[PDB]
Amino acid sequence: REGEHVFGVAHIFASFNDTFIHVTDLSGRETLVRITGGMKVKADRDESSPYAAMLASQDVATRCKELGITALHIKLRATGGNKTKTPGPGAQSALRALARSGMKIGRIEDVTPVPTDSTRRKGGRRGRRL
Amino acid sequence: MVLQNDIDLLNPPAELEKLKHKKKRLVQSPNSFFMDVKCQGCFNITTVFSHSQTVVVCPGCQTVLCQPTGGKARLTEGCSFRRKGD
Amino acid sequence: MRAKWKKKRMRRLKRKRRKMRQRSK
Amino acid sequence: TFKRRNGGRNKHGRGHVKYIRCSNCAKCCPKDKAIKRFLVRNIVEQAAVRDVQEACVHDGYVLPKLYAKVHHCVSCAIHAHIVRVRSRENRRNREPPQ
Amino acid sequence: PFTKKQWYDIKAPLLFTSRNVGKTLVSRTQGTKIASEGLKHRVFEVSLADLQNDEDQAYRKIRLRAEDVQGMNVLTNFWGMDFTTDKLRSLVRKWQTLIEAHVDVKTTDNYMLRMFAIGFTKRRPNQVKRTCYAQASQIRQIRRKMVEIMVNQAASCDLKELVNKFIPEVIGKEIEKATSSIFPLQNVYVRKVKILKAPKFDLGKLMEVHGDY
Amino acid sequence: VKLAVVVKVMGRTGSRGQVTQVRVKFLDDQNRLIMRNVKGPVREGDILTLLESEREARRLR
RNA sequence: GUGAAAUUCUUGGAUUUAUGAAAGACGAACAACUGCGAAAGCAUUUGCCAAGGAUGUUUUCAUUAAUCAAGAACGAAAGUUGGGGGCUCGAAGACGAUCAGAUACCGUCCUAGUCUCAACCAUAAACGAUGCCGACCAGGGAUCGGCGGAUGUUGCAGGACUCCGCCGGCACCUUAUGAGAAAUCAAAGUCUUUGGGUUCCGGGGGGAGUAUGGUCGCAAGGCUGAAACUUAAAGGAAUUGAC
Ligand SMILES: [K+]
Ligand SMILES: [Mg+2]
Ligand SMILES: [Mg+2]
Ligand SMILES: [Mg+2]
Ligand SMILES: [Mg+2]
Ligand SMILES: [Mg+2]
Ligand SMILES: [Mg+2]
Ligand SMILES: [Mg+2]
Ligand SMILES: [Mg+2]
Ligand SMILES: [Mg+2]
Ligand SMILES: [Mg+2]
Repeated sequence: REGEHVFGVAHIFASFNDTFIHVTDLSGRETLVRITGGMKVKADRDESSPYAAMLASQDVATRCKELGITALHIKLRATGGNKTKTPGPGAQSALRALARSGMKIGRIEDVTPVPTDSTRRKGGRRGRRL
Repeated sequence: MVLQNDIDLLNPPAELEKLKHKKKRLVQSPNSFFMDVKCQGCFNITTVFSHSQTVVVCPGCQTVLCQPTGGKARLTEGCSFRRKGD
Repeated sequence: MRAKWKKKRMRRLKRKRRKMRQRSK
Repeated sequence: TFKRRNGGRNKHGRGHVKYIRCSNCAKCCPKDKAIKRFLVRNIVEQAAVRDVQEACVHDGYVLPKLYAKVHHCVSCAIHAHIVRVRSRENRRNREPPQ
Repeated sequence: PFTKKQWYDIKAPLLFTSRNVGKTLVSRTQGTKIASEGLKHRVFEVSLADLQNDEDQAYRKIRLRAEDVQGMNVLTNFWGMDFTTDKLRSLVRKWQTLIEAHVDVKTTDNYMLRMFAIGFTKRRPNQVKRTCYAQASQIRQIRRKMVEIMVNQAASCDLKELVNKFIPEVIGKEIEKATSSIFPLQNVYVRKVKILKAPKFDLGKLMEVHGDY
Repeated sequence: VKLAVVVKVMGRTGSRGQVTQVRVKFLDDQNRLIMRNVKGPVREGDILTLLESEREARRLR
């Protein structure tokens, strides 16, 4: 009912190219709204910009009120695996707008997939020369 | 402790050689000794090496005296130790 | 000129000379 | 001309040491030679913590930290101002800053 | 998200303090998509802080498994207990020795599960040494002690008591104080538990650990 | 349309130094402090209008 | 994915989310001016098998030793012959992009290869660019292994911790009264006041590690290895400018 919060899970996936805001059930097998930063921009370079994540977060906030989702569990992650592990530029704004757009936040965790010891990273032994 | 210019190598201090390596003393001397371990009961005359290597016993109950270790043999808490010398 | 590539050129010359000598025995 | 006594690395008493990959260019660098840093930061920064405080469901939720050990090759570390070029006499100064 | 789907509510096991755990969706009845089969999500990640209403245990995570859907509820059961990345990354510090042990103990209910313990050496109050390391010949004895204590407290009655000794630190404290003859061993507890195999539904033993709904 | 009062000036920034980064607080809500940038001449105690109040900034831009 | 894009995937559902199984590779964090090994090299647990240094010793033999032509073991990576495996990455190749041009740097898909077993090769900036054994010659603190002593705490004689000392090791800091062309080195010192033992090895720069012979290898190649001719400098360390 009112006051008592119905909880969804926001699987924010902020790489250096895009920013996915994906709201699912506690199980994660459902899906409430899944919008990327590339939907709200008309150039595929600006997808990772903070403002695109801002717009996408605004849209997820608008969608998640009609079904009663009154609070979110945020599971922020990055590319992970054998690739880069720091979250992308749009990771914070996407969170911040959630706070600003009248949305309650539960527990915040980082679920970037870390390997105990990964496969070979691409680029070669000399690395990506510029 | 400027250098050996103040001390005499012929007659060095009697306590500084209590700490040097046995080979490196003025005259090489052992660091071990022999001790007559006395058990709680009788049969108190058994003689054992300080840096022993074999687990010695006693005629009475075999009264295990010492365990060999990397250094001095580990005498038990129940066995009393006194040393014999030249 | 890098000495590595000079060594590579020398190796190519050596193998070509060997082939030429094997041609006529 | 030998610029450094240790050769730029930290190897003594061993012959081989497995490499790592620079976090920026993915270039193989020996583990001891690579510039390693440990950065610990809030998930949300000061401009964000204020807006996330009231948005939190309960006040007892402590804000979570994040910890990352990153490795950089010499080129990436110098270009990213992680370590600068120091003077000849200040090169030997191994004291960390502050 | 559609006009279809049903808003079900999950029911945590009776062992915790609060049973209400969020809400879930399922397709109502469309065709072969049965609601009963479709709601076998069988995995729910919770913090154990909500299930105990205490915030200091937020580092934990409980994996619940939906066993039987009945009466608009889901009737979950224990399926695992893990850690958040925050706590694990906070614990591992330089100038320290990390000791990790794991065993594959078995319970009476034929619930094959794997247990992991993690421990760290503790500096003494008067310590000038800046490393506080341990010799491998000592960490091996610590690992043996960890394994034997794990298999000692386990290999007993049903998992009810096993999770009754998981939400508190009974295994961890026992390992901590059973190894003080070797090292102080600060910050010792069970890192994670993995359920290797479940016996069967067994059709009723689940209701012995659930309330009247 | 969230009018803000300049609270402190953080020195001229930018390629040419044309933009000046400042910290502001809202007249509707005094307690909220944001960082923005402004062209032209700006002194402390001034009142500045805007359109979007959600954009953030960085120190010494 | 990119500084920006395209080559590529996608309403047959790409990317993303949750569960589960399989496969191969890899062992994060802990990880250090720390350990072991003749070097190459070695990092998940447990059991087995043989080996090893150091320490302790009032145990034993009694010169049995050091270095070594010839002759032998081992020797990263790449490479070769077959069998398996074949995740990721990726020489060759193809395509997109940039560019006056791009057989390159940047993207994507990929073959041999990367993993393993049985055999070959015998090379690396295989570096401490510093052969091995022995003696002496400044100080200091830290650290690893063992041992001796003292010490007073542990939810516990012993273990953890503190203090002192000895032997052995990896290093580090200060300073010459030393050396050196200097950088610098506590050994690269004890050198015209020149001699402890022994092995290898250099004689201005090219031609050239080339020609040829010999020899090992399936091959790629390895070991040994010139001459004619040409040249007045090549080179090392430091200094002041310029960039
Ligand atoms: K370094
Ligand atoms: Mg130079
Ligand atoms: Mg060694
Ligand atoms: Mg090497
Ligand atoms: Mg110890
Ligand atoms: Mg590991
Ligand atoms: Mg070690
Ligand atoms: Mg020979
Ligand atoms: Mg050579
Ligand atoms: Mg010691
Ligand atoms: Mg000559």
